[PDB]
Amino acid sequence: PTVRLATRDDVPRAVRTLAAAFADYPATRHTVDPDRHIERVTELQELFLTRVGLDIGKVWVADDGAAVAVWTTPESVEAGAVFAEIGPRMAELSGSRLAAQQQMEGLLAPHRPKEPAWFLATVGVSPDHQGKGLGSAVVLPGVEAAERAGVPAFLETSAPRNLPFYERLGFTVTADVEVPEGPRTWCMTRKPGA
Ligand SMILES: CC(=O)SCCNC(=O)CCNC(=O)[C@H](O)C(C)(C)COP(=O)(O)OP(=O)(O)OC[C@H]1O[C@@H](n2cnc3c(N)ncnc32)[C@H](O)[C@@H]1OP(=O)(O)O
Repeated sequence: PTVRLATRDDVPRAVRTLAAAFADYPATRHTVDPDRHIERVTELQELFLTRVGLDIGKVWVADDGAAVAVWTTPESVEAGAVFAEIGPRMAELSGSRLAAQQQMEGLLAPHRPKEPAWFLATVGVSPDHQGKGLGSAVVLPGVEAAERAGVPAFLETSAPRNLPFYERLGFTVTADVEVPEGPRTWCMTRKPGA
């Protein structure tokens, strides 16, 4: 279980891991077109991993990409300009589920920290390596970094099996959001010193 920051050479295994990990995720199933679903989800994960994670955020990997963690920090300053580049393509990839994605964003936006914070954008572990402690190991550096910076760490999850996993890392449910014809979503925050 060797954890370190990611390089461009790691992207291929990382994207395979994220695509496989999010294959049956409730939020992805609600917000991404079912037509060529895995292909669409794979491009979204690649687009976020490279253009957001590696370019302006922070990305960690365990066992050369068997697990991945992507964060946006208070240091992620051209998030906005990056969003004008990749934004329209992400809407195309959402396809028929763009209205559902936009509805869900409106429900979660009020519960997001308006103050500077580290956001866990996405985390995935290869299905065959799940339950072996890799997820905890990849997310821990970002959690320690947020605490060192004196800012909260924040995330959103639509899978209730993840609540214990994040609770062990010091996170607490700050919002329990009901999505119409969609998945129940929990917003979680970890203030420095949890
Ligand atoms: C997008 C966001 O910010 S959150 C969405 C994160 N990713 C996903 O939900 C997609 C699929 N899930 C995964 O890739 C992984 O299972 C992770 C990253 C959530 C957890 O990583 P793991 O290596 O499995 O975790 P680790 O071994 O460190 O800890 C195990 C705990 O993870 C939780 N867990 C997460 N996903 C699962 C799952 N599919 N089935 C069972 N338990 C799971 C459980 O609470 C488990 O402990 P438990 O059996 O005692 O309840």
